[PDB]
Amino acid sequence: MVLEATVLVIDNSEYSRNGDFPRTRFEAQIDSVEFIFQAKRNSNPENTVGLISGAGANPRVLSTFTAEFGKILAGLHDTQIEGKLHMATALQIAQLTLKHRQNKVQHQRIVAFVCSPISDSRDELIRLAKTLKKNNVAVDIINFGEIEQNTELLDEFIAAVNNPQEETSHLLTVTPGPRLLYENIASSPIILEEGSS
Amino acid sequence: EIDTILSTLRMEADPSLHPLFEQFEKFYEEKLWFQLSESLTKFFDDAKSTPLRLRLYDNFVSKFYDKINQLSVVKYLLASLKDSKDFDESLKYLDDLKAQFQELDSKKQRNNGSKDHGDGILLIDSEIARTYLLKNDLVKARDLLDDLEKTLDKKDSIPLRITNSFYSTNSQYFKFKNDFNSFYYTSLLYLSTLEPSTSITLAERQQLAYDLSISALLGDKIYNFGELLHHPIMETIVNDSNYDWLFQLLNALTVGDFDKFDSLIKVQISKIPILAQHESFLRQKICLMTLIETVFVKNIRMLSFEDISKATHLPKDNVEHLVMRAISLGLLKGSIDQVNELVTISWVQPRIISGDQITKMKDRLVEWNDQVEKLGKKMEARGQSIWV
Repeated sequence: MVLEATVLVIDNSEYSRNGDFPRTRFEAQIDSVEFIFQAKRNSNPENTVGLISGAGANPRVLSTFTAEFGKILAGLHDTQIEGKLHMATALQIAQLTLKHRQNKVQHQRIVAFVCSPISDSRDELIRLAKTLKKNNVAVDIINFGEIEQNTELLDEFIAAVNNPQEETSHLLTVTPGPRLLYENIASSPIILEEGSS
Repeated sequence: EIDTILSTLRMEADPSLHPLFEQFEKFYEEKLWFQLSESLTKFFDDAKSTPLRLRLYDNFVSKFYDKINQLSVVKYLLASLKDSKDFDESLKYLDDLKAQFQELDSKKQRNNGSKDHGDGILLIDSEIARTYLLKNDLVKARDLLDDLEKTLDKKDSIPLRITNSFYSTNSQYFKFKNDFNSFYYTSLLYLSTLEPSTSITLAERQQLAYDLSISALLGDKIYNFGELLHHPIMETIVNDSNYDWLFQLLNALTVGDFDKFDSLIKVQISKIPILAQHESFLRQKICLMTLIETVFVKNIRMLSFEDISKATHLPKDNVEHLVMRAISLGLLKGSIDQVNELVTISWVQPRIISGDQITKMKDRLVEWNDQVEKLGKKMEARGQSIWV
């Protein structure tokens, strides 16, 4: 919707050279960032985007909240590929970034790309899910990692967050065949979202 | 296209390597090329010196260079050419593959914009140095080794994998001149920083275990003997016939029993001539060890030539010749008194510290602790009034 500050988490892994999305899954997620930034922007021009990575043994803040697409971009360049995204730490980093905003009116949202079958515990991330919704933070888990076979740990996570709250958690599973990531993300709800109070 | 060639190699392969072969077909199609990296490693472990390997990699190398990890592709090639016995084959293959990489990175590094290909140049280059050491060209190899080293230093971080390849060129060079001490030190550097990953066999480890022990016995200043027994290389290789008596020598050196070392070496010196041509050294080596070690374990730092005579089983003439060698080597520094029949030692070299040694030093700290406390009790009591 509108009036919403979004940390997008881009997944960085050794599964991001895959040909399951052309040319590789890393470069597809690059385009994906740009489209979501502009969408939010043209609904209302007070919205901001932060960007964090998974590369590293621990994720890292590359950019805090800015209204510049181009600052977000210098980061993606700077960042590697060789780390692994651990959701538990990535979430916790996104929340701290969320306690710094252009205006404090703005809601709290996480968008998380997944290119890594989750290797974190289920149980660890149930505790964290209950941590988010107190603050009014919802997490949209764009899943395209567990289409390489892995059971849906995520069903539990999206559900725990979900409650009366006008920021809503969403589960989008992307088509395994080649068909361009960003397109599919862009055509699914990200501004055509609704509340759930 | 490639689907056909994988299939002809497969038919020719052993049914041992068949289930592993299959995975290459499936993964390529599904385009899940991380599980592709896992399958190649798995395949290569038990088929290192099969001729299907080199043929198979040729197919894959031409197709991907940046659709699987740069680190992963080059290390496959290095293990291959070690096992390749035609060295000419090795030198050629390497130069063409490196060039490709050099051209590749002008365009690819920026397009992907998160992937570097200049880490690959080094991985290759280390092997080019190794290949000359196979054709026995020392000059050519030395030139590449000074350059490899300066590059290493320029980066502000190194992968394990690069510095491993660097210690490998180094090791083979030093053992050709037949320099013992230089070899030993290098090998320690290589062993520690090594990958968990097995792409090194039991054979290699055991060969290095045999060289490192030769080096320490036939050395002249290596008292890091205990380090081999408290480091996996030599501790777990004990079980073959060779590595019972070899292990023991090293155990003998530490405790300083001259009888045990002597007895075992007489039997074994015939069989292995590397020990046999350095015999003067080998026999004196244990004598040097006991001489430095007596000083350490005593509080004071002076020994009679009578004590030394007993401990090494040497006459009084040869006790003096032994201290003079030892100093020359740089184990001990001090003074020699022939007219008081003392050696007054003034510095002893550091060495590693084991459990026993820990307690020895601990005890001496206890006395000096007391001396500080009570001397400080006397100073409190005088000019108790004046402390303004």
